[PDB]
Amino acid sequence: SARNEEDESCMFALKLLGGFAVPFTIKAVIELGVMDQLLTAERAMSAEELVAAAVAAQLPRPEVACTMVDRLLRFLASHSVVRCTTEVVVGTDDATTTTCCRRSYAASPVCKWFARNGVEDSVLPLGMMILNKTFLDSWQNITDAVLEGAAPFEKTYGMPMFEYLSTNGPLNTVFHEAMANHSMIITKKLLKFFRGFEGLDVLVDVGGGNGTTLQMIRGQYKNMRGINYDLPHVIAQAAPVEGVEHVGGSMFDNIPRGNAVLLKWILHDWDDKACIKILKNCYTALHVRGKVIVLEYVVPDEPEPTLAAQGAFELDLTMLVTFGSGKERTQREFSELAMEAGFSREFKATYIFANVWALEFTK
Amino acid sequence: SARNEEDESCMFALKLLGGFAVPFTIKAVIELGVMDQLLTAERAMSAEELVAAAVAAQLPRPEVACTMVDRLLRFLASHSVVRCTTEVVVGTDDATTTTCCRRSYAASPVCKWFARNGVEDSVLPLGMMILNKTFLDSWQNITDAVLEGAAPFEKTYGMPMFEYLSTNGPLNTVFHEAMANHSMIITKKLLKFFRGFEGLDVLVDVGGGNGTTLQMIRGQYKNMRGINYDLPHVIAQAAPVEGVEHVGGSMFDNIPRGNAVLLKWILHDWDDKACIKILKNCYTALHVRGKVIVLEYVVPDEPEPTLAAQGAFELDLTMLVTFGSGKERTQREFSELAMEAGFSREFKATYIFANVWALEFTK
Ligand SMILES: NC(=O)c1ccc[n+]([C@@H]2O[C@H](COP(=O)([O-])OP(=O)(O)OC[C@H]3O[C@@H](n4cnc5c(N)ncnc54)[C@H](O)[C@@H]3O)[C@@H](O)[C@H]2O)c1
Ligand SMILES: NC(=O)c1ccc[n+]([C@@H]2O[C@H](COP(=O)([O-])OP(=O)(O)OC[C@H]3O[C@@H](n4cnc5c(N)ncnc54)[C@H](O)[C@@H]3O)[C@@H](O)[C@H]2O)c1
Ligand SMILES: Oc1ccc(/C=C/c2cc(O)cc(O)c2)cc1
Ligand SMILES: Oc1ccc(/C=C/c2cc(O)cc(O)c2)cc1
Ligand SMILES: [Cl-]
Ligand SMILES: [Cl-]
Ligand SMILES: [Cl-]
Repeated sequence: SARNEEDESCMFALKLLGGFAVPFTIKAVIELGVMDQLLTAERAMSAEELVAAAVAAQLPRPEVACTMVDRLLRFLASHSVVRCTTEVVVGTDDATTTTCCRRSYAASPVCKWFARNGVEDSVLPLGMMILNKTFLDSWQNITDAVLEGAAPFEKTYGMPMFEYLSTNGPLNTVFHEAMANHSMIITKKLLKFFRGFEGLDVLVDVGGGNGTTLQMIRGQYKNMRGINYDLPHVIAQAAPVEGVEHVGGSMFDNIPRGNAVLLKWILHDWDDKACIKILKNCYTALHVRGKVIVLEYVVPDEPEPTLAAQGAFELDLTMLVTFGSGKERTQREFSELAMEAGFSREFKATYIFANVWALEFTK
Repeated sequence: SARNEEDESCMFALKLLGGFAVPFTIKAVIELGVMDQLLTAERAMSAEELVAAAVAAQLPRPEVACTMVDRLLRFLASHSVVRCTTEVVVGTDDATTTTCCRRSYAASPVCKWFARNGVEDSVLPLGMMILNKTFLDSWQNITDAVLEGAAPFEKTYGMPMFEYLSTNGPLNTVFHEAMANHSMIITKKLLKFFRGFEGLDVLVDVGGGNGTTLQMIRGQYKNMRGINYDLPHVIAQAAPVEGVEHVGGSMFDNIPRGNAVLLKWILHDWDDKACIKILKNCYTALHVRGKVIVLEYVVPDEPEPTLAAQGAFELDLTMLVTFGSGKERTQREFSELAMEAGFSREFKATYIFANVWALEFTK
């Protein structure tokens, strides 16, 4: 009992230190093409069967590849990421790590989110960014960054992340593909569950990229016109989109005038002082009865041990790593920034999807 | 609800991809000195108090340091690693990330396992190895290593781990300190929970280092003599230990004669053929009724979703990453190695601590 408490404590400590193993194993199973074979399978498949289906090339050590994949999948099975069944081996099977016993694996429902197909909703492009080595290396440098009051990313690479992307075309692509993926999913869910675009004549999308988000919204709200507001080098590359003015500039200088401003994953990149500048520009830009629509996660008031709360605090540490002073906020924190920027004590919150809320502040 | 099912599924997918954040956060809290302040505190302490207690040097941006630490500990609290209490701030406090509310933190029981200073009951040296950048970087190269049937470490660094350690003095130290730490903990638990040293006249300790393990065992069993059998260059550096003879040699060539041979975390580094060679050298070194004592994890016959099983399969993946063909084994697998090496069909297993079993095979 006391023996067992000591034992359980030590095992929990080791579990806490080893949490990187699941993500890194999933990454390999995806990259090998094995996850996609699980996703299109009609039945449970052995590691040998999955390797044969995923990998076109002749392998130099095919049995060793098979036994390594078996071990990767066994581990994922113990975490319920895949389903496993075990059958007795008749004869010799060198493609299982256990001579006696052959495992076959099937996808769990969660695995659809790892689809490379793209056809239904997947978060694989976002996951490619989450586990990108460039970004992961920053997490090893938190200590020194904290002692300097700096972003771990900047301590690691010597410049802010957004500048770094200008210097690294491949990472720039990873980052933009991740953002576009998350944006597509959230915009679809917004159109299903959120009613705050009703009645709007003009929506200003800050960071609107090539105008795809506005295009999708305008598709549900045919009367609405859009202002796609983004940096000049972005706006330069945007093709014409029906009903949308592409406008270049900086949101710290000015925001175009409209009936609502959309801020999707913008404010969490910035400290309070910077957020108040943005929101003051929103305030001055809006017409009366106008709204800022903020699409962000919302951290709870206290550190609750729920899946949703842990997710929000994990994004907070991602913002800490990436930006230092970027951060996730509580509902109260968002309201306080809004009030500092001049908005009224009128607050709407609508839950959208995957920890994202739509928060609305009104002039 | 199909909506809520889809939402939970997606959040779960993201949780699975992000599991590295907790280990990296724990590493930073340890490195900063904050964890050791939690361990010695008399009461809950704010991030500001903890940074003041942990960091003697003046910081360039001390308020930013404190808010970052607050965010690291808030995340850990959401994972039950520390306890958190929240009190209303009177005045203005800019060393909490939430200006309304100041959190204070206290160690949970698990935190004692992260203690510095080589203290009683810590796995910190082992943890240093677990989260070492050189060793972690191999986990990014699993896909390509599988395709070649190679160890990820060897794919990453261009040679096996044991060879590479010879060329990297800091990493060699990290490795040996980790092994020594785990050995110390397990040896103390053995002396508490394991019977099998009783009646032994001579115990051979393969990989016995400087003879510390045999020294501890002799502490309890005064009439037992020890042979410390390690690589010649390790033996060269071992100071005399009463009742222990230091002997240099390859365990692949032979093993010194004794009443028992101890193999701790040896077999799991090696494939079946290499294990059978070691155990056959053990068999020749023993007389009838001599024993091999194997200290290893034991993986279950099916991938059970337990804390214990997940820990054993995680070590299996560590072996895959480090050695490729090193692996964790089932009880059946260990029995089948012993019988191949000539041992009798006579098998004892005693659970020790932190997933380690003592398995005994008899000649
Ligand atoms: N970061 C801080 O510590 C902090 C604190 C207070 C205020 N600020 C304000 O933020 C500035 C930092 O930015 P900068 O000087 O490089 O200016 P900038 O206008 O070039 O903006 C830099 C970043 O802002 C974002 N951005 C700007 N306009 C945007 C738009 N229309 N759509 C989408 N994203 C847009 C982009 O991500 C870009 O990389 C400070 O100089 C100050 O004005 C910063
Ligand atoms: N896979 C195998 O069967 C295998 C592997 C390596 C060496 N060997 C044989 O061993 C002989 C010597 O070759 P080598 O010098 O390259 O091997 P070695 O003696 O260096 O042994 C290889 C590894 O075994 C471990 N080791 C060896 N003896 C040990 C001991 N007493 N205590 C703890 N760890 C120990 C070390 O990690 C070492 O790096 C050769 O005959 C070789 O073929 C066989
Ligand atoms: O939780 C844990 C995580 C990792 C480890 C590693 C152990 C280990 C043991 C060896 O003999 C060699 C090695 O290179 C690594 C143990 C426990
Ligand atoms: O589960 C998740 C893990 C990581 C992320 C990262 C989001 C993100 C958002 C930004 O606006 C900028 C950025 O650099 C990163 C989101 C979800
Ligand atoms: Cl092969
Ligand atoms: Cl520009
Ligand atoms: Cl400061």
